[PDB]
This record gives sequence, C-alpha cells and structure tokens, in this order.
Amino acid sequence: RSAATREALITGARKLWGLRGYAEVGTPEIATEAGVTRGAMYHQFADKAALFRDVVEVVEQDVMARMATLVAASGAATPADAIRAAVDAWLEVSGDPEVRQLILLDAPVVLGWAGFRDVAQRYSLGMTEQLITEAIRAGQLARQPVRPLAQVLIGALDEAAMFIATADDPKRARRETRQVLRRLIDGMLNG
Amino acid sequence: RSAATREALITGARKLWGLRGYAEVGTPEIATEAGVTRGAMYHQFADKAALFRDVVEVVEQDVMARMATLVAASGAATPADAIRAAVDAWLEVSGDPEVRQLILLDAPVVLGWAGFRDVAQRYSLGMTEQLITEAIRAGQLARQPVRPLAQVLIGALDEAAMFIATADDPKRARRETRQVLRRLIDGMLNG
Ligand SMILES: O=C(CCC(F)(F)F)N1CCC2(CC1)CC(c1ccccc1)=NO2
Ligand SMILES: O=C(CCC(F)(F)F)N1CCC2(CC1)CC(c1ccccc1)=NO2
Repeated sequence: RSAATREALITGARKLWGLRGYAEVGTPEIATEAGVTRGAMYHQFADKAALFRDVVEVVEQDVMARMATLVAASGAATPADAIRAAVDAWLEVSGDPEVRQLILLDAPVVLGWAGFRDVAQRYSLGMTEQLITEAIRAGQLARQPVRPLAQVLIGALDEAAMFIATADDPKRARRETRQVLRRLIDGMLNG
Repeated sequence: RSAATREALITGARKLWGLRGYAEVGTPEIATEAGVTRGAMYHQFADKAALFRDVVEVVEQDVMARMATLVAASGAATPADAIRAAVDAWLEVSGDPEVRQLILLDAPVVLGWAGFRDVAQRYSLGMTEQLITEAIRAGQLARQPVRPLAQVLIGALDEAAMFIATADDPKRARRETRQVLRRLIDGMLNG
C-alpha cells in the first residue's frame, strides 16, 4: 500500500534520473510519472536525497546480480580467470548509461565520498573477498589478509570506471583503462 | 596588516580544526585564537567554508612538500625506488592526525565531491604522472598512456588512506595495506 507507492516512486526516479541526471528532475515530475500525489510522496520520502538513496540501493543490487551473471557465463576455469572476467564484467556494467549516470556521476555528489564508499563497500566487498579467497586457495595469488587487498582493488576499480565515465573519448579511455587494470591484476596473479 | 590577519586566521583554523574537526569549532573561537575581531575575519573570509578552502590549500601543499622530502631522503637512485618510497611517504603523511582530519574526513564533506576531487587532482596528478613518465623512460614500467595509470593508482592510494583512516586497528590496517600496495607495485615494476 505504502510499499506500492514506494516502488512506483523508486522505479520512476530511477528512470528519469537515469536519463537526465539527479540535478535535472524535480520530485513533482517524478510523482506525476509514478502516478502519485505530492502528499503521498512526501509521506514516503522527506526529500529528494532520501528518494535517491533508495534508488541507489536498487541500482547497486542489480549491478551485483548482473556481475554474478557475467562471471558465471564467462567460462572461467580458474580463480585467476574469474578475477579477469569480473574486471571485464564491471567495465561492461559500469558502461550501461543508467549505471554511469546514477552510480558513477550522481551518487558521489549526492551521498558524499564517505556515503558512496559505504554503499560500494556493502555491495562489493563480499564478492571481492570471495574471488580473492579462491585465487589464494588455488595458489594463484599470494597468501594475505583479504580485506585490505579487497579495499584497494575496489578503490582502483571504482576510480577506473569514473575515469571512463567522464573522459572526452570514452571508447579510448575504456580500452586503455582495461589494459591498465589487466597489468595491475596480472602483476599479483601467479602463473 | 590585513595580510597578517589572513595568515593568523588560516594558521588558527588549521590548528583547531586539525584537532577537533570542522564541525566542532566555530568562526568566533578561531577569531579569538588568532587575536582578531569578527569584522576583520569576515573581511578576509565571507564564511566558514571559505576559510576551510584556504586551510585545505595550505595543508595539501604541505602534504606535497612533505612527500618530496621523504622521497628525496629515501636515497632512491631509480624511478622504481622512488615509486616505492612515494607509496611509503603517502601512508606516512596520510597518518598525520591533522592530514587525516582535514583532508580525509572534513574536506570531502565541506567541499562536496566535485570540489574535493578537483583539489586532490591539482595536487596529486602532476607528481604521479611525473614518477610514471620516469619509470617508463628508464624501462622500469611498460610503455603506456600515463593518465589512465595515474588515475587508477591515485584511486587505489586515496582508498588505501581512507581505509586506514577509519579502521578499527589503524596500525594493523596501515601495515597490511602497505604490504598490499607493495605487492601491487612490485608486480608492475621491472626493478
Ligand atoms: O559495484 C561495484 C562498485 C559499485 C559502486 F557503487 F561503488 F560504484 N563494483 C566494483 C567492484 C567489483 C564489483 C562491481 C568487484 C570486482 C572485482 C574484480 C576483480 C577482482 C575482485 C573484485 N569488480 O567489480
Ligand atoms: O594528496 C594526495 C591525495 C589527496 C586526497 F585528497 F585525495 F586525499 N595524495 C595521494 C596520491 C599521491 C600524492 C598525495 C600520489 C602518490 C604516488 C605514489 C606512488 C606512485 C605514484 C604516486 N602518493 O600519493
């Protein structure tokens, strides 16, 4: 009931901000797109940023599900290959124009640096730790504490995507950044 | 005269916000600390955040000077060694409680994402590109476009420092993150 109003607001905001950016669409337009009144919207979300926070949750969940799907489909036969495929999967999902606009461009502004990292952490860490733990167990990555490596890799990957997202030639940035990420990955991976 | 008032406000704000955080010290207390009136302060800085921006400039300049000093003192004889020493120097300068409070914690909040990145870029990028260009010229790092590598390393290094700054056991986080960065560096450096 209130749940339905929330879902419709989230879906509408996600679509519209996905196309034009956070800064460019006001809450009244989103309400109308969702078919709810300003009163019903304000009951669910005190302000714009509160709606954005729930939009980021749904988008990041879908980012993580899409990553798992691409890693499972990549045909990686070793943990090392799976790490390589995960890097490609992120460059692929981060290039989706909605993910680019909402996560790479709008979320660092609206949530701050700490808020963005918090979101990135909660969604990304588990899978990152997992892939690391598996390469280690297979002897393909030197034995280490998992959390610090995970954190650095996440920071490097999030920054890679941002650099592609704002570059004048996205196509060249993506290719050159992929090479960079490859070398950095291949420098810690054994074989 | 008013120049002196500017310097004393910057020095006082830097010290006090360094110790207690931006949010915890008001402009009246900083005026008093510097021995100047509210009207002299307001003549130099329209508001609190304007003062903070100048504080960030002097602190980031000192971050960069202290990094150059640590790299020059390491006795690095090759570009590779200089990259190794620069990584250590950043973890060391990052861990200064004033740098931690003003740059890592307060600046993202007060400046906003775009403003903070802009500042971090202007102070970091030049030196990062330089050390990369030198390792390449020496044959110690594979020939590649400089900007993408620079940006990924910056993202990894900024995230390393953030993780140390907010970790439960900062001392263990620093040591383990340093090891991680060393492996990652040693994997790409030919020498
Ligand atoms: O969802 C995010 C970031 C979301 C954001 F909100 F911060 F933007 N990802 C980046 C990190 C991951 C997941 C996707 C993990 C990963 C990986 C690759 C190789 C070895 C270990 C982990 N690649 O991408
Ligand atoms: O000032 C900042 C960051 C400011 C922040 F606002 F983002 F926090 N620095 C981080 C990156 C640098 C310089 C200092 C670059 C560097 C290095 C080391 C090895 C090879 C290449 C570059 N070490 O630290």
